[PDB]
Amino acid sequence: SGIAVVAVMCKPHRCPHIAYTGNICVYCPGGPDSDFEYSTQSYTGYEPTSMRAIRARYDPYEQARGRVEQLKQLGHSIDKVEYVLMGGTFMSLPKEYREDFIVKLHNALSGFNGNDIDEAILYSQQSLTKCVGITIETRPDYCTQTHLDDMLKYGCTRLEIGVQSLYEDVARDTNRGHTVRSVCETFAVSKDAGYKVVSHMMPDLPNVGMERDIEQFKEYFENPDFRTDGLKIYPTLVIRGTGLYELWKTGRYKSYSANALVDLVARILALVPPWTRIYRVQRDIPMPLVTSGVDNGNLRELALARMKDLGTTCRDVRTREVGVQPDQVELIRRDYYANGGWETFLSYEDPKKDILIGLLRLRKASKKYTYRKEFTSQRTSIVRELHVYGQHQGFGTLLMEEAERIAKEEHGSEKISVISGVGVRNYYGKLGYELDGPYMSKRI
Amino acid sequence: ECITPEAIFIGANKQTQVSDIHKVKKIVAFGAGKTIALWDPIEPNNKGVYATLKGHEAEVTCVRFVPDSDFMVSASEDHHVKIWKFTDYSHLQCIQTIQHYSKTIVALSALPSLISVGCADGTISIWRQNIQNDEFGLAHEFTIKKGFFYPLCLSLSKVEEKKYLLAIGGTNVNVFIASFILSDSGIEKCRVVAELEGHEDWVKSLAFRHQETPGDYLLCSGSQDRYIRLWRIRINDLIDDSEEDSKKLTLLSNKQYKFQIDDELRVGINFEALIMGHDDWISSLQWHESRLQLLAATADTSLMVWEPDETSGIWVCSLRLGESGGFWSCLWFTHERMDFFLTNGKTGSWRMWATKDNIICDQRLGISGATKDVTDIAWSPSGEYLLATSLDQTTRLFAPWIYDASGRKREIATWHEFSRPQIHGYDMICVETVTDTRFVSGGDEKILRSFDLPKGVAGMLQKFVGIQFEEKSEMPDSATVPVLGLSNKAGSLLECPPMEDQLQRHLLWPEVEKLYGHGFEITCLDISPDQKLIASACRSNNVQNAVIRIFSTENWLEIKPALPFHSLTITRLKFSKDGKFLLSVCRDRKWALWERNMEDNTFELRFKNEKPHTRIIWDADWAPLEFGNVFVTASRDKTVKVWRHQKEPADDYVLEASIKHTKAVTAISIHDSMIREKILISVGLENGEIYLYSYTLGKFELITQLNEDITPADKITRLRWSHLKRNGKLFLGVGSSDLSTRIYSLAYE
Ligand SMILES: C[C@H]1O[C@@H](n2cnc3c(N)ncnc32)[C@H](O)[C@@H]1O
Ligand code: SF4
Repeated sequence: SGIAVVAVMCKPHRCPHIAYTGNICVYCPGGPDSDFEYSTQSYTGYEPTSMRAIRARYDPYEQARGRVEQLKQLGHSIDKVEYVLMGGTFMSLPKEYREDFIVKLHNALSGFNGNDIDEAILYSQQSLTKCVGITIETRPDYCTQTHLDDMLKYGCTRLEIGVQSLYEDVARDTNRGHTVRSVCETFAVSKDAGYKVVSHMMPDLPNVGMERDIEQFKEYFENPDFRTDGLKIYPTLVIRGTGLYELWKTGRYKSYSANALVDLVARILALVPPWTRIYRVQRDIPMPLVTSGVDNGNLRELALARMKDLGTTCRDVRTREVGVQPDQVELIRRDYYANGGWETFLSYEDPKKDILIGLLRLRKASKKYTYRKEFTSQRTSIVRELHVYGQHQGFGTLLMEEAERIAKEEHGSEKISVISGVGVRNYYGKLGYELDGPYMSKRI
Repeated sequence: ECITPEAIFIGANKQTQVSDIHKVKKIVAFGAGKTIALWDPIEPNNKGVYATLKGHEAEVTCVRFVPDSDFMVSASEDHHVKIWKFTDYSHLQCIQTIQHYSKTIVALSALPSLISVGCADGTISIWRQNIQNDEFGLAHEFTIKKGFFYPLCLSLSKVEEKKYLLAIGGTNVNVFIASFILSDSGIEKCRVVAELEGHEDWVKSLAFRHQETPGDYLLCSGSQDRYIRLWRIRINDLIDDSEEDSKKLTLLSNKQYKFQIDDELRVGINFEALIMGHDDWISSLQWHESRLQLLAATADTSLMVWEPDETSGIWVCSLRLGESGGFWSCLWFTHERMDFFLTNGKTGSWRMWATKDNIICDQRLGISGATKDVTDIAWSPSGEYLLATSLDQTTRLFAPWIYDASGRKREIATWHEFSRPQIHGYDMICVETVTDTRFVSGGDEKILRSFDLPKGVAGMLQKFVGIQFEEKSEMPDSATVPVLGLSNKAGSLLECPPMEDQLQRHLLWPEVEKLYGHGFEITCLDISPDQKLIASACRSNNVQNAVIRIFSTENWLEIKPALPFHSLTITRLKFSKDGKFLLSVCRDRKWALWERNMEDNTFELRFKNEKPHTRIIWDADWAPLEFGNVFVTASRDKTVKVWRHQKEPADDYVLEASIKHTKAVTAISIHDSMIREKILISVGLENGEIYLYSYTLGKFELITQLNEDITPADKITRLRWSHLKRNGKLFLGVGSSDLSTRIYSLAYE
């Protein structure tokens, strides 16, 4: 089996930082103020997801339903689907459009027909084709206390922030619109609300040279400010109508050769700690559109082969699973400090074959943060995801048995709380948990 | 009185029980936005929708006729349940509104003198009619399972004296059946007695068949696993006794449920049949009045009849028809010898089919409408059609049907939809016609579009409407959809206005030119009387972009200078009745006026003002040259002011008189000619009232207010009179925010 990934795009709109800056990001292609016909921001219209959107005319009930039943004409036999939103700055849209968007995302699985956001998720809880999560990408200045609890009502569990640089000059000179000391503060309120925080990083930006790229990513996992649970490596591509195309035209910006770039990402993956995953090493842009930058579309395996003859194994949690039988497994945990709280990473491992079975995240709720009403009347601890691959069945109930014993004793908590998605709310109701708002919690 | 409702263009909702049908008289009532529309599908004319019903402040969900009475029960998303009753023969009124349940209504069913309401927290209620008045008191409510069971559909029937059976369904894989005995005061012994397993997904629709055989009838249970499982309910002394020592290896799936209601009426429910197919989820279920067929509507735009054929026993698909989206509701009725097949899709349009003896189906003229709000209206410059655009990515063409296929004048002229020129994905804010063959439109987009009328429509506008088109060997044919881009490409013997599938793809108009210049999404536009200059303005909140841009309609380029007056965003532009002047009406509570160079097409700011009104101003319109240089201005401060060019001190305009209304006036218009030295002005305000006035030099006159039964139900967006005058009657084009587009006639000598 597995998890079905259905990607939808919202209405093509303008970012909200075009007003007070004067324009959008230097490297961003596409959008309404471009030459691509009827394309969402940061897209070209020639992508296999972005071609299903234009034929659907961005109708969320008809875009998602055509994608779901397409994947079962191939015969994947889907019953657990995780939505992901992309394109634009979805939380910058008007409030009466965003809530009606998410409602028809749920109606394509349940069959309920209505417009109340507070009632559509209740019908979606007893659905049989169920939603395990919704990924919504946004900007770091749109994760305030007003926006983070709107995502809890929508059913969102994972959110993605474009960081793309850890230097102050790069976020200024590329007209990014925020500061790097501001994104390290909104990571803290997001992880204490219970979200899986994934960030985006971009090598080969302007004015960041070859050597500055490797101390950029060494800092990203040594500093306890960031230490997130995921990355999407997006190397810089020069596109036709972008802002950096004129820098390529007048000879004031040149890119990497495709022997030093694959050497770079063979060193970046060497520093990846075992609690984070690398979703993408490059993005799906058809190479006839791109002028300079990445030549081919096979940078993933060319990076794994380049670290074969360096002796270094990429210990990535996207790489280290069954995809070879364990025959045995141990229980280990890892403890790191991330941006205000004590994160732990429980997993079942084999140190010989280097393969993972299950994993879990858990966080002590800090005191400088955590504005939520349910997490203030007493000292609580937040479990953030459970993710078991595939007897080989009781790995879920073992990770919940251990995360609860470690919360009463070592955290000293009176309540444990889950950020389970709507379709998987019934798996926790059997284990003694009860719903209180967005969370599925229990007094210890 | 003098006014007469001519045309209602309303579009249905996307719920699975928006519609029902009365049995004796044949009236289709379908929920459509906040209103309840009424339509008569059988008549020598077609007439479209004839009446709507007001009262709800959210969208209408459930509509059901109480069988064998004069009532109708309705439901919506404003937490309320309303009861209707016939007043004379084809109109209704509310007599009771339920103020309960604190949540929306998702399911509804009806019997004589008893209804049943299901709401979105797991509560199933029973309401009962008492004696001495038409009032529904509450009888009993219960809950299957508190946090886990949520209803979707309900149905109930009777057995032999007072005992009823109700069939609950929703959100799980089982079907719940309850029972209750009636009494003189209310009901009692209301409990759940059965629990029907067999399905794999949710149960979306279920209905009872009428009791043809006394003591034996059927039960259909459609579901979301694409299956349409059936049941069969028998009675006392016919129980098919079993489980005896000479047992029959009962195959525990057919386990033959059995219970008692009180003591003297006991039933037996077994499994009968099981049908695959349907290719997708099924929406609605219908039985027949006399025979033994069954109608099913699915979510992949299909509609098929199921019939038990002889010499096999099993069910087989006899009649299947239908040509994305889905069919939501469906109805059956026989009129003289044949039966009719009607259903609705995602465009808010009613498809209709006729057949003879279940062999040869053919098309039939259905009605259509919009699904979201209607924004702008533009009549033809000759005035025989109008382009009504909407907020649901569509644009319509509404025109009368006077001459038939032979050529005789029909004794009643009705209004229909002939073309649907554009389907491309934007919200379609504004539109304006330039010629009888070309028009200029624009939505929430930084550019404007320009379309040409094709020959396949020019052939049938000349035939059915009866209007002359010369020089027809030039304009191209019609394409279907923009697939390699977003602009429209280039790409007989009909006897009726077209069906829905021709309106979706075979009737779009080709685009001639796409013109640039603004950079933000368009609010409104207007064109000169001499068809030489088009002007437009876009949405902003800044002084740098509040510029009227004027384009010459020959080369479709910009005219050199800008027009930098306003600050927020301009809400109205109109040229004069000649080409001399040009006013602008903005959101910054002030207006401006611009005069023409007449040889370089340049504009200069002449006559400004800074505090005309208290609140902001919406609409403006000019007066004809027989009356003088006069324009009128409406505004948010519930007043309307008429101003005249007079120059005793200097060259400026000053107000003459005004009225104060109850609500904020949003749309005004002046008829293009005058009637016995008096001009005709019609106004419209923020919650559906339409007043029309007569004015003569500082004195208004309330002619009449339009009746509340035929008015729109939300704010008026535009008002435009027609240029043509036929049979001594005028024509007004009305567009509002209750999803409707209306046309009124007005005879006035
Ligand atoms: C919306 C996502 O797209 C990525 N993104 C934006 N522009 C480019 C480019 N030229 N090359 C690669 N990735 C890009 C951003 O880093 C952001 O994470
Ligand atoms: S990068 Fe993100 S924000 Fe900057 S422009 Fe492209 S999309 Fe908009």
